Order: sequence, then structure tokens, then C-alpha cells
Amino acid sequence: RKPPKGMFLSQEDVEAVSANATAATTVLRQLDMELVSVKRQIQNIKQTNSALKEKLDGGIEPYRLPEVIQKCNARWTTEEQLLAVQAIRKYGRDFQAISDVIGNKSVVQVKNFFVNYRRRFNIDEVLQEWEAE
Amino acid sequence: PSGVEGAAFQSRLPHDRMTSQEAACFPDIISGPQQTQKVFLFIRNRTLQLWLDNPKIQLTFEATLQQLEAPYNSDTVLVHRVHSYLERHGLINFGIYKRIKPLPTKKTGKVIIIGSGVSGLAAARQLQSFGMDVTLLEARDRVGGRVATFRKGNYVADLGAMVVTGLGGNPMAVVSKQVNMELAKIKQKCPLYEANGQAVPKEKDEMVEQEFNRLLEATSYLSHQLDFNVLNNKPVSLGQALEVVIQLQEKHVKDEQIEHWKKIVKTQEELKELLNKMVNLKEKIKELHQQYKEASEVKPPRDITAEFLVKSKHRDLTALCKEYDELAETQGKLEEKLQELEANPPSDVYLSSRDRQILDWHFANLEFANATPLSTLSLKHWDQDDDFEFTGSHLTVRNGYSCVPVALAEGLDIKLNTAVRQVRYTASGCEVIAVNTRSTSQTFIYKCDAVLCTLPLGVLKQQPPAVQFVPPLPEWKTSAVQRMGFGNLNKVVLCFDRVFWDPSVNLFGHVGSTTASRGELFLFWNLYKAPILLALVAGEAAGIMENISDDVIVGRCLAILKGIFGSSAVPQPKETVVSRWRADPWARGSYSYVAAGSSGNDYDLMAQPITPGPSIPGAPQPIPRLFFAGEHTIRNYPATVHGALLSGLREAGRIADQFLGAMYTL
Ligand SMILES: Cc1cc2c(cc1C)N1[C@@]3(C(=O)NC(=O)N[C@H]3N2C[C@H](O)[C@H](O)[C@H](O)COP(=O)(O)OP(=O)(O)OC[C@H]2O[C@@H](n3cnc4c(N)ncnc43)[C@H](O)[C@@H]2O)[C@H](c2ccccc2)C[C@]1(C)N
Repeated sequence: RKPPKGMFLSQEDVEAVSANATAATTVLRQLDMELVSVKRQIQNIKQTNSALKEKLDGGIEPYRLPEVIQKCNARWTTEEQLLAVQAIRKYGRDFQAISDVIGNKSVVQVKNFFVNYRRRFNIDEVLQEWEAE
Repeated sequence: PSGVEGAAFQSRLPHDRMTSQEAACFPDIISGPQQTQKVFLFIRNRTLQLWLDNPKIQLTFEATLQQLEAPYNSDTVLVHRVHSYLERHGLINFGIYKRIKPLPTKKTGKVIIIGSGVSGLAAARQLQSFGMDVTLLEARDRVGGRVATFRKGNYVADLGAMVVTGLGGNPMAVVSKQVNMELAKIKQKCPLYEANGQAVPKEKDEMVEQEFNRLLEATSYLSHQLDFNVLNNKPVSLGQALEVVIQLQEKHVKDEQIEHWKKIVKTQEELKELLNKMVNLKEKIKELHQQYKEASEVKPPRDITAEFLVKSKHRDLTALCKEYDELAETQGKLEEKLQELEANPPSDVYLSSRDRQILDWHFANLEFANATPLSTLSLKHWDQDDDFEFTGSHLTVRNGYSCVPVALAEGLDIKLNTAVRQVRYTASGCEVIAVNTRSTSQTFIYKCDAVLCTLPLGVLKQQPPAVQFVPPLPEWKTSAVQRMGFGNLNKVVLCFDRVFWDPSVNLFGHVGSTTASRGELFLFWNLYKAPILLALVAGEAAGIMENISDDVIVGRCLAILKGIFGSSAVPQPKETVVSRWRADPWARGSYSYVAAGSSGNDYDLMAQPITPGPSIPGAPQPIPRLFFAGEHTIRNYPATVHGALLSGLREAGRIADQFLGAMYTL
């Protein structure tokens, strides 16, 4: 029903190796050259990646900023209101970005701001200009 | 098996079923009610048991009926029919046994038997036992034929058949009880030694053997399941198939490597894209940090836009730093995934040069068993007689196999040094024209009712013929002769003054340097009481080694043994013999094999007797006149002694049925 274990024989393969006098040597050479081809292609990309790794030397260590740990506040200082309006102008609806810019307002408070000061800060106009970019 | 059922087994008969032959002789019983069949079967089985329990004395019908019980001993004609059938076809009272009823005073019919090998001798005894006039014509100065035994002083070594291939169902088991045969078991273990003269480690010795067995199973699969049996009109050989299978195993090895390194490039190319993304991100981070820095240099107090810039750029920087950290996370995953794949590569090669040489020994051993290059064996049929193999350990005949034919030859009319030249057969009878081998001009004529030809297939193949048939053998017979294979294997007998090898090791191998010479002195036998080593020449080597002198052959033998046991532990041999079976004009080979293009059916064709045309036109269909026996005539046991023996018994029964009439078929 099936070939022995560790033995590989398919109808398709048999016909291909018995096609002529040296169809056996031909098929085995095409794969011999295919192997050499892929093997030198490996060392090529290995060399490419080695050079790319050296350009990433040091990581992003001299460019990291210390952690700002500030507690979330409920009241909106005029300052924070103005930060918000500008954050809307730059980020649109990314409430996570806006929350991070202000620093002491939670993502939900940011969404509340959008409804509370809607008319007073023409947030409709501010948002439609963000989309214009 | 044991009892009456074991007797059927020991006679190669199914204990609970009637054979085709039995159906022919007892068509009343087999076509009858089941109960009668079982009575028949028991009678048959019990009679066999009786003969088998004591094969040194003749078993008469009287002695048989005596020891039969009710209700089996009630029908005395049924018992007489069974006994007669068994005696006629040589299942009982065959070989060498003391006769209770001394041979009939006068003889009926006359048979000439060509050749006094085991097949010839077996038939001769039977025919004489049936009361026929029998003369055997042997070309050699001895009996036995391909049972040849070298004897000198205390040294005894068989140049021909040597091994009893298991007693379980072997007719030679009966013979071995009748003749003083010193049978000694063969220990299976066979340590191999490479060209350098050093043993193959149990590691490789098992890896290669298992691969050999796997390669065989694979060819069987190719034959039966993929139906790879005809290539370019030519029938596929075992050799061709093995080559193809090997090539596909080397292909798979390369296929595995290709897709493994193909896994590596795909991962390495993912890394390439990730590293590019990382370099471009570290670039934007570098610039963005500078922008945040410059925004912070603007010292307070500052308006809200200037404050926003600082905050905005702070956010953007930590956002891009979040990405890079998640990309360096992925970099570590792929980077270890590459060390994963590079750590465990697939197989480097299918078989190394060292491996392929050891595999070639296994091929040589198979070429030895079939006495022929694997490229000659039929893929489909080479092993057609596997199902009929005997059970039990293979044994050697320690006192020389010749003791068997010699014992069979006793009391028979044998013309030695008598080379048959022509066989003439006609509706009225036969004449056989032979000459004396010493002075070829001295001619003999033998007139007989029937001729039994036991000429080896090698002889029958000769072109131009060594034996002429008048009229010529029919096309169906000669085509069978051409199609069938007749192979060759040779022996080198080495007689020393002392045992320098392992006494507990029966056989050890030598691994040849090349495929071409894999058969050359590849195996050695230690079997005899005396210090005798026996070297085998198989495959393509056998035919070539015959054109090389004994001194050079023995030279190469010593070289090999020196390499294995020590250059000073191997003395000069006192006596040496080298066989040349292909050269031998009375053999022209060693024994038959199922050639590519042939089948087991050709063996049946060989066994078919020849019936001459009528003398006077319009005269009734003649009796068959020319009968055939021998190794190459028995489909289920070809190339053996027991096969030859059995074919002899077969023909003797057929001839006696023809010329003495079957009284048991009523
Ligand atoms: C050679 C050889 C053969 C055997 C082994 C080794 C070698 C070296 N070995 C085996 C063994 O152990 N055990 C066996 O059972 N058989 C072994 N075999 C095969 C058996 O030996 C073989 O099958 C069997 O013995 C053959 O019996 P016939 O059919 O009777 O043929 P024959 O030629 O004997 O009688 C014909 C006579 O006619 C005369 N004549 C000729 N012309 C004329 C003429 N013009 N006018 C007048 N006369 C003429 C000739 O001179 C000759 O006398 C083995 C074996 C091997 C593989 C598978 C199974 C068994 C093993 C072994 C060692 N390898």
C-alpha cells in the first residue's frame, strides 16, 4: 500500500528519473546547482544584514526620554484647554495621543472635552482642518 | 507442526486440503462429499507419518493397513489407492531404504537417463523400484554432477552444493536419516571487513544492512504497486530498479536540503526588511530627539504653542521609541529562529563512499544467492520461490555432500565417461547416441522406450549444441531455454595446517574497493573440522575470475586474509582448489535464475515432456517419449539439490504412469 519508512518513491518521480539514459544525472545536477545557488544567496543576505546590524549599533539609548509620572487630574486649567485644542489640530481623533500631550488627563476625559467645549472651541472646524492634511 | 498434520507439512502438502495432483488421481473423492475427503486426507497424512517416522525401511500397503484404525481401515481399496499414489509419486519409499519385497524377477520397459546428478539418480532409483530397466549415461568419471566434493587426505570441501537449506519440509531431511550425513548448523553472524582489513563498526554494519533491506522492499513496491516492470520495451531488472530507487533517495536528500536552506532565506529576508525598517526608524528618532531638544532649549516663560511643541514632540518621540522596542522584540525572535534552523540541518548525503562500498557487499551477497549479476534478474519474479522456503537452521554437510549421490548410485547401471551426443525419439521408440570421453571415436547406441534428460540448462543452452535432438526440440521448449537464466558462482578452497581465524565464526565478509569487483572474494566460510577456509566469487567477478590462474587467485585470497588477521598469522596454504563452473563443459554454469523476461512459468515449460509425430501418417497420437528433470525444471524449488531430487521423483512417477499404467486412478 505504501513505501517503506525512510524511503521516498512517487509515480511522478520514477518517470522523471527513468526518462532517458542520463535523466538521472540531469535531475541530480539541476538540484546540485540549485543548492549552490541558494547557499551563496544566503551568505549574500547574511552579509547585507551584518552591515545593517552595525548601523544600528548603540540602539536608541541616547534618544530615550525619562518617564514622566504624573497623577490624573479632574480640573481643566486654561493651559490644558489650550494644549488640547492644539492637540486636536495636530492629531484629530487619536484620544490616546491627545491624552499623552496634555499629560494629566485620561482618555475618557479627553472624549468628554470634545462634547463639553464643543461649541466654545469650534472643535468641528478644528477637526475638519486636520482632515484637510 | 506435529502428528499427522506435521507429516503433511514435512511433505510440502496442505494437511486439510486436497492438492491438484490428488484431484487428478482421485476425482471421485474430491468431487464427492466432504466426509470422504477428510477420510482420504487422514489416510494420506497417516501413511506419510508412518514413512517419515521410519524412512530406513520400505512401507508396504500391508504394513500401512495394519496400523490404520476404524473407520479409516474399513475401505481397503481407498487405502490401497492412496498408498499406491504416494509410492508412485515418491512421497513414500524414496531414497535409500531396505526392501521387504525383493525387486521383481523381470523388468518392464526400458529407460535411458542422461546424466547421473541428483535429479538423474533420484529418478533412476524410483524407476528401478517400479520394475523398469534403467541405464544412466554420465559424461563425468563420477556421479553427483553439481554435487562435487574435493577430497585429499583429511581435507574435505564441497566445490558444488554444500548447504541443506533447512529441514522443515525438506526431502533431504529424509535422505539425511537414510545416509550418514554429518549435518552441522551455520551460525548467522557475519562480521564484515573493509578493504583496509578492519571491521565495520556495529554502528554502520546495521545502518547499511537496514538500508539494503529497505532498498529491496522498495523495489518490490516499485514492481507491485507502481507497476514499473517494462522500460523501453525491455523488461526491468532488479539491478535497474535498485539503481532507480537509490537515485530517488539521493534526490530526496537534495530536495530536503533545498527546502531547508529555502526556509533560511525566507527568514533571513524577513530580517532584512525588519532591519531596514529599524534603520529608518532610528533615523527619524535621531532627528526627532534633536527637535525635542531644541524645543526644550527655549527657556521659560513661553506661550502655549511653544509649550505645546515640547509636549507634542515628547509624545511623538516616546511613540516612535515604542515601535522600535517592538521591532527589536521581533528581531530577537527571528534571530534565534535562524540559529534554530542552522543548528539542525537535514542529511548531508544519502550514502558516503564508505557506505556505498558496504552496501555493495550486500548486493554481492544477493548476487551470490542468485549466482548472477543483479542486472540479469527479473524484477517481478526473481524471488518467486520465497513462499516455499523451508523452516529451520541451514546446515552444512560436514563429511562432503558427495556421500549423497554416491549412496543413491548404489545398485544402478551407470555408464561413466559416456558423453551423449544425440537424442533420437520417434513414435516407436528412442535411440541415444553417446561416445567415450577418453577416445571420442568409440561410439555407443542405446535403444529405449523413453529418455529422461537431466542435462543442465547451461548444456541445453549451448550454441552450437553439444547434444543434438532428432527431431529438433519444439520452439516452445527452445524459447524457454533461451529465456531462462543460467548463472555462475565459484569457490576457492584453502587448506591450512592451523586455524588462524575465529573458530566460533562460520562466515565473514570482505568489502571490495569498487562496485565492479564487489563479488570478488567477498565471503569466506569456516565450516569443516579441518582448518579449511572457503572463498566465494560472485556476480560479475565470477565470470572474469575464471580467466585468471589459481596462483593469482590464491594470492589475492592470502592478501585479504593477511589484512584481516595479520601479515604473519596467515601461512602458505598446503592444498588449493578453484572451481570454474562456467568453463566446465558438463555444466556451463552453476545453477538457474529467473532472468528478466522470464518467469516461473518457464520452469513448467522445461518440465513438459515431448511427444513425437506419428511414423505412418494418420496413425494414432503417440506416447510421450522425451522427459525432462533437473534443477531448472522445478518451479517451486529451482537451483537446489532438493529441487533436483524432487524433479527426479516427479518424472519417475510420470514415466511409470505412462509405461506401467496407473492402477490407482480407478
Ligand atoms: C554449482 C553450485 C550449485 C549449488 C551450490 C554451489 C555451487 C557451486 N550450493 C547450493 C547448496 O548449498 N545447496 C543446494 O541444495 N544446492 C546448491 N546448488 C545447486 C545444486 O548443486 C544443483 O541445483 C543440483 O545439484 C543440480 O542437480 P541436477 O539437476 O541433477 O544437475 P547436475 O548437473 O547435478 O546433473 C546433470 C549431469 O549430467 C551430466 N552431463 C552433462 N552433459 C552431458 C552429456 N552430453 N552426456 C552425458 N551426461 C552429461 C553432468 O556431468 C551431470 O552429472 C546452494 C544454493 C544457492 C542458491 C540458492 C539455493 C541453493 C548454495 C551453494 C553453496 N551455492
